[PDB]
Amino acid sequence: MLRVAVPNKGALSEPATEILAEAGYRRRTDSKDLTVIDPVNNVEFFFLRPKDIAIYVGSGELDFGITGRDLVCDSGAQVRERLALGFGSSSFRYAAPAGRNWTTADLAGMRIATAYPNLVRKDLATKGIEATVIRLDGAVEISVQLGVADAIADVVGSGRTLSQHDLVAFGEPLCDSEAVLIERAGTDGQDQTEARDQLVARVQGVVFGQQYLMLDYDCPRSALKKATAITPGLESPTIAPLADPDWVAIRALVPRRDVNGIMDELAAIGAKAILASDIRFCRF
Amino acid sequence: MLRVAVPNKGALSEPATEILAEAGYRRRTDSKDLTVIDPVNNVEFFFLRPKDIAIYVGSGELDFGITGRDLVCDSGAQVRERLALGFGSSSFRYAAPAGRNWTTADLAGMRIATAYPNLVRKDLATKGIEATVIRLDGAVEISVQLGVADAIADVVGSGRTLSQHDLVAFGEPLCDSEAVLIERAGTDGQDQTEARDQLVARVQGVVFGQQYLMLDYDCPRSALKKATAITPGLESPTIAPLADPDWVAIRALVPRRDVNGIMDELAAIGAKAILASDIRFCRF
Amino acid sequence: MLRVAVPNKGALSEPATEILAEAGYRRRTDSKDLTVIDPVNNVEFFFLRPKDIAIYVGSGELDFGITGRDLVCDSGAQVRERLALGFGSSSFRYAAPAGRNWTTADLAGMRIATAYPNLVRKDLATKGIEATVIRLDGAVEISVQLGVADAIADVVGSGRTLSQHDLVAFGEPLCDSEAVLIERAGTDGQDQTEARDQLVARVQGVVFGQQYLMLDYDCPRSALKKATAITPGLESPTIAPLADPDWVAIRALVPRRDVNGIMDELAAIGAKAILASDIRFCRF
Amino acid sequence: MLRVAVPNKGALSEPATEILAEAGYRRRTDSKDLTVIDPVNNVEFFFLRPKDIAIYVGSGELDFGITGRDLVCDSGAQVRERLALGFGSSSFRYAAPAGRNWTTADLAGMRIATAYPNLVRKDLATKGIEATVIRLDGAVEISVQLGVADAIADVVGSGRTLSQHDLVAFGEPLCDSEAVLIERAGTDGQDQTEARDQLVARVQGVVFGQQYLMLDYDCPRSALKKATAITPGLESPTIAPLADPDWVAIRALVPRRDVNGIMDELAAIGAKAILASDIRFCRF
Amino acid sequence: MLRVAVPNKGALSEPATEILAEAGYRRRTDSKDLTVIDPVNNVEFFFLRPKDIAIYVGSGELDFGITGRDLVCDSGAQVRERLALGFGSSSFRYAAPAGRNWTTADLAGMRIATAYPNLVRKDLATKGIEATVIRLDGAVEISVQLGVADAIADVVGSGRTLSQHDLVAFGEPLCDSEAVLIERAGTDGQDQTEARDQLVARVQGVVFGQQYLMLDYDCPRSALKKATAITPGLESPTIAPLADPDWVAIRALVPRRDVNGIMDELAAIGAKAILASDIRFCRF
Amino acid sequence: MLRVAVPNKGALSEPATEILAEAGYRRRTDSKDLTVIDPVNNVEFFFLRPKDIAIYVGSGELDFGITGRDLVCDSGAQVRERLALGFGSSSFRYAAPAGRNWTTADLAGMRIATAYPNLVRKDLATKGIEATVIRLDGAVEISVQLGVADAIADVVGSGRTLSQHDLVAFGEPLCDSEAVLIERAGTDGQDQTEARDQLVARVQGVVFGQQYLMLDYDCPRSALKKATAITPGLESPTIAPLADPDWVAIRALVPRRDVNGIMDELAAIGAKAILASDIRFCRF
Ligand SMILES: N[C@@H](Cc1cccs1)C(=O)O
Ligand SMILES: N[C@@H](Cc1cccs1)C(=O)O
Ligand SMILES: N[C@@H](Cc1cccs1)C(=O)O
Ligand SMILES: N[C@@H](Cc1cccs1)C(=O)O
Ligand SMILES: N[C@@H](Cc1cccs1)C(=O)O
Ligand SMILES: N[C@@H](Cc1cccs1)C(=O)O
Repeated sequence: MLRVAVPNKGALSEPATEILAEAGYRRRTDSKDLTVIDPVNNVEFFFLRPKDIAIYVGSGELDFGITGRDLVCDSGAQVRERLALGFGSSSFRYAAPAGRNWTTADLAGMRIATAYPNLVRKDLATKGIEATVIRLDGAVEISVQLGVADAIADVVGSGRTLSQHDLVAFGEPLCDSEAVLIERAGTDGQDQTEARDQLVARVQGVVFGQQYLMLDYDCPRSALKKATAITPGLESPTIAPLADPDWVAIRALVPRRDVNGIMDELAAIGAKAILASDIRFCRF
Repeated sequence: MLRVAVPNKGALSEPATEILAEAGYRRRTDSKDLTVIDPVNNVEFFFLRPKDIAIYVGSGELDFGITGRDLVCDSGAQVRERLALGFGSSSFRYAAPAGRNWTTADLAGMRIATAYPNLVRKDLATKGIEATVIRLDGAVEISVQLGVADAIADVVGSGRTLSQHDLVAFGEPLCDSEAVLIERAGTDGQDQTEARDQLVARVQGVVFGQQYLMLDYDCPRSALKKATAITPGLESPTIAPLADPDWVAIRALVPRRDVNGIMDELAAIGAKAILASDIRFCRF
Repeated sequence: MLRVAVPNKGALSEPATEILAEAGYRRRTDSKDLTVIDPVNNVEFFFLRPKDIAIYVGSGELDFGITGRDLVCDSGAQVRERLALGFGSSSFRYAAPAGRNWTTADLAGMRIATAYPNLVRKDLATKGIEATVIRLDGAVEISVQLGVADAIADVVGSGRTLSQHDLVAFGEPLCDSEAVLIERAGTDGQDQTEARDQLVARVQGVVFGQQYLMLDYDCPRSALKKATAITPGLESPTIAPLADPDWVAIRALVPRRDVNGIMDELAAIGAKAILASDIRFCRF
Repeated sequence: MLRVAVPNKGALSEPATEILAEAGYRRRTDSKDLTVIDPVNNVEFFFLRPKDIAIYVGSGELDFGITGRDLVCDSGAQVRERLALGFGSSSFRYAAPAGRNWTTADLAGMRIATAYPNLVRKDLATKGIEATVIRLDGAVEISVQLGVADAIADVVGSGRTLSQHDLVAFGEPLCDSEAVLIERAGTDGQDQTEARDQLVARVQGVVFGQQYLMLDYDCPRSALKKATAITPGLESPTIAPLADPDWVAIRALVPRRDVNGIMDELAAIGAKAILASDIRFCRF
Repeated sequence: MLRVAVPNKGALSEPATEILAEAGYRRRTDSKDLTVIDPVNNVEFFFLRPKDIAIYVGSGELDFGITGRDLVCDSGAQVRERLALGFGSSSFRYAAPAGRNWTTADLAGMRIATAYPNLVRKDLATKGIEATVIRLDGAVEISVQLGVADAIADVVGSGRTLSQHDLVAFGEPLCDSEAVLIERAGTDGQDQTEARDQLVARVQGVVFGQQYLMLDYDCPRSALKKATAITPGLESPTIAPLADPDWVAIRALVPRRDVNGIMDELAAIGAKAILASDIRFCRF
Repeated sequence: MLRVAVPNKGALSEPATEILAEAGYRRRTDSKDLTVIDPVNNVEFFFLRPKDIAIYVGSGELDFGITGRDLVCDSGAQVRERLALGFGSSSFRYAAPAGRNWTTADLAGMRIATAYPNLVRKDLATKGIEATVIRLDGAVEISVQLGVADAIADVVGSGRTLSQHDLVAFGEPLCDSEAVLIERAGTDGQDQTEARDQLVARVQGVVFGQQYLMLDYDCPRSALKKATAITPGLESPTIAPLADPDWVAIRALVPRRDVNGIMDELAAIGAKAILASDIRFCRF
């Protein structure tokens, strides 16, 4: 029996449930209750505060959790990062009032406000800089105008929040906010390592599969050799006859980021009825 | 022209609309209005109180409805149950205050509170027990603490509601709450039996299809005979060549409940890029 | 870099975002913010008032927009209508109090209230009729009871709003409300015509694809010739062997509106496990 | 320690809590939890389904409840109606399809649908009429169009629901829906009758007080005798000097329904700065 | 029977209903339905689109309405403004991109976007300036960035919307947005002028009363002459004895804007227990 | 110009705004924006995270804030507590799994989870106990079941959260959660101490006033001496004649907690029409 922590609120909550459903796990009946038991797969899901999930995996009885990479950095927990999940990512920056030409060495001896004080203290220490790091609960950008800090450190999305408070980012970026699957650092026994590997393999099937689309298209046999070079697939394109003996249908996986270039090439050699559909799971 | 009753509220409402959409019927424009007309399919949908749907089908002009099995038991209506739909299911139990070792024969001469008094009276009568059944509108669990009843009878989900009021279930379970497609018990004419059968066949396509996934995978020709035995499909696996002449692609339906065992077997004999995707409709 | 206007509210807003996602464009992170930048595809999306989108495309810097056809008629903007999108459609009618036998020539010299005064004035002028057209902001049906107009002109959905105010429609219908992709009437340069055509082709892939389903079914080789005539596909049916040498699997696109007739024919000649699945994109 | 049932939902819920607050009882912290304990006043409040409150008072351990008069009629409970509360009132009528000249004797042998079957059966029996009364859970007006009943019986607010389904009311009105304070029919002991009377007196202070306004106005001593006859107050007007020796200020309770006529009379005899303010509690 | 138009949505809707309730009119049962009938006071209330209310009063059958002053300016309706209501007020300004030193004469021949085109055209014409005024449905501030206009004209609240789009206001302010009670310009008959005056007098009682507070305080008789000069009241302070013969209690209306200065003066001469309470109605 | 921090969310937010409105300060226009400027009173209000308000007052530029007493204890800020506000109060307890007879000395060397780690560490240190205090973001009660802690420390409301997780409180209570007005520990200048004192006096007027009701009643002159002893008021009862020379009206403040006992005594000596009304402000 495995126990998995899922964010119960915020930007990571819906895509975390979506990726667990695509891996075949029982979805949450309604947002009211806070555990979901999966008797088929032998897993229990707990819906917890996002900033706490790393502590529950690192110090508690949870085998796995989904949370942001910056929250793992800030927590001090000793856990394994098994997979980057492909959502929630955003840079983490220092920032200070615009029009002042701020640089990293200006931070020495200043007051820096953040919701991630352990992350920031470790970053400054590696760069050999000492400063006063002030813990806040959230929404730190207003703290400069209000006189609590000289500068801030926060997740920056597209700069809306920095711009709306006349702040500009500077310095090297810190630990980012991409969603990750984390695992407790342990060994336990043999009959537990197997059950753990099964979950990682299933989540990995979604993480990998979601990078591709299936192309299906009708192709003249005369353009077949060209078509095969344009869509070589993960192993090799599938080729099946049509009723019309001068034609075939071809099936091949293609990366989502390549799809529009690929289709233009196929049209130019005679391909017709080019279909593209989402992949939600693929065990390579 | 057919008339179909759909629950307008509660746990059955969204999955009932979802199953009707997957059968190809026009979905509700917005939750405000309470009828949807489908000119293409020649069907009108009425969104009604769930506890009333069995009476509208049994005594009214509706040909079909979707409702819970326990609500059909409680209604006294004479209707046909054509399909179990695969959602909404939960046990229906007697319960009484914890720590008292309650048994079914303890009910004789007691006061029993329930929102389903006809269901409970028929159940007691079959077991040869007489008691005072008190009709309540809902949320019956608090009625013991408040002195209206000695015991209750209700849908139990996972026991959250029983536990939160210090109640424990006992006795044989009663008529459960699984969602069902019900039909009016009739004959009408010939030109009406045909239109009725068409709807049942389409809903059945969803009920059956939703139990499977399509597996698509690349396989070495040397492991082909093993692969065929692992995924025999509904009739027989589809086999198509790849461009690489030492390989094929195989397509076969597999039950959702078997999928993870199946994939492990395929990987161990050489299969690569194992894809799995939802089936939403299949006419066997 | 292209700029595209999307309705931010109302009946057109969700299906407009859905069609842009199926064409492969980055979906809106949350309904709070009002621009979404797509660095991959090199497009910026602006979420604007629906009644204003035609003016932003016609007079502003936007290359494209999605809006209702009646709003383009009312705006006076000079834009190209490139695609009808297949949603949001509804008739646009004159209406007047029930039980009075109203005809178009009764409008001469009357007061007509509408939220689309330019559309109505142009319609009357073409028919050679003069009247006083009163601009209102919305919900015009109550304006007769309240004495501001003798008749109205409005989008009629199914007549709920007309019926609920005792109004009946008359006369030839006006410019309807179907959703359309509009483009700025221009030429600009060469490197801009190409980027524009790419977007139209991708949206067209969704508009075309969404009219079909993929049928997949197992078929005896003895019924193969009949099967090919029943599902001829967009080019020609795909045919692949099963493991069982007396059988094949057939794949063919079929129009959604034909699907249930088609499947009945296939069952009657021996076809088994008839699958149907949505198409979300097809470049013909 | 007293126990009081308050509707947890619907049209009676907010004004019931408002009247209990004005009587000085602790208000509900938030709509989530379902009991509120008042240690000061020694009362516990339970927030229950409105249709069940009469059964909890009549058969359970609750001393008091607030509910509709029609729900008491339908419940069959033996409880005392102590106060009419002055809100929630509406007529209860039979109704049948418009344009048919329906009368009470037309009900004999017909099918009548209602959410209050015990109320309706008792009403028919008193009039010497037999019919088939069909219990429905709610929203009964659509049941005629759908073929379950020939006529209905329901609370009619202003006829919106009857009109929107082409129904017209007929016959003598039944038990109405005015909110009432009900009490368990009992005697218990001496130390319980006292605590019960205290609550009734406090609620009665609100019910009585809310029928009046306090008038405060400056008046010339020459118009004093006229003023006293216009506002005689509950006992006699209060009269106090102003600094200016030719003037006084007068205070008197006046019924809300009389206030505007009263003020016009006072202005016409010289009164100035006529103030009116709500009364929320008055023990006569 | 009078008919009154109330905004059904937006910033004016709640304070408009609040002022009508304090004048003693029946409040809206729930936001669903769109008329409220007051049989006691013989008035019917219609809840309409705010931008349309001036047209319903000016051209329709409504006797009164509550709307913004700028909406009356933009409508072209001929109505009487009877009372300024004391809420909703905000300036109406031209604005253009920051850092450009814009002045009113820069508008000549430019494109100006606004939701109030008739208001703006009349303002420009009075100043002897010609320009192209572009009607938009709302949210006009983004129209400069998007290339539809050179400048805008809009209600400015505190400049949040101008600042968030890098716009700065210039020129003389236009017709503002303060809420007003408007009346149809007419004469009708005698028995209608009376009913109209009654409503204006009652609303005026709230508009006037809401500018004051009632002060009630205990005062030594030795400081009485000073106290009378500090709070002279609307006519003259009320003076009543306390039980203690060296003391009195004084009651006087004071303007809300003066209250804190007044109380400081009273404390310094010996006044104790200084009470202040809201006035909701006063007929002077 | 003063700056005041108000909680923007949670249980303290609405009563904090209510108490500031009753002191005469401008209320927040809508929950969207996060500052409100009061030009009349010369105060700016900032709506901030509750757990941060003590840091903004202690280290920032804010003169005042409203927050919980436990949050001041946990923050380490050096601020003055000027007033207890009379809402939000609740005990703060240690707790551990039920049925184990837990005592304070059992905490030594254990793991204790809390959202208020500084408060808990200082409490343990004063009692001479060492333990491992684990910071969590919220909802700490589940942390025992999940293996992160042996015991917890949290605000307990009525024990719902402890009971729902099978925890029981033990030991002496810690710093509680009552709402307080806090002030920055400073001196600044002379012209700033005055403006600060004015705000404290106005909030104190609400805190004091809200503990009383005004009684107004008609009394026979023969029962006057008894009446004066029953309601002596804050200074002495107000006495005014009625028109009827055998009667007077009496006005006196009485504590809310005494009111029902007082009224019973007044009725028994002949008092009639006993009115009671809320006090929202009183400067003693
Ligand atoms: N044969 C193609 C498509 C696939 C069929 C089955 C799995 S992948 C490929 O390898 O990409
Ligand atoms: N031939 C495979 C897969 C299918 C293709 C078409 C329908 S089912 C089977 O029977 O399971
Ligand atoms: N060959 C079939 C099905 C398709 C396969 C690939 C594209 S369309 C057809 O043309 O309809
Ligand atoms: N004396 C007046 C007003 C009141 C003063 C106190 C109670 S009622 C009356 O009897 O109406
Ligand atoms: N006599 C005082 C207070 C009032 C008593 C009644 C009306 S106004 C004044 O004129 O202000
Ligand atoms: N004179 C009474 C009532 C009051 C009148 C004015 C202030 S307090 C008292 O001191 O309680």
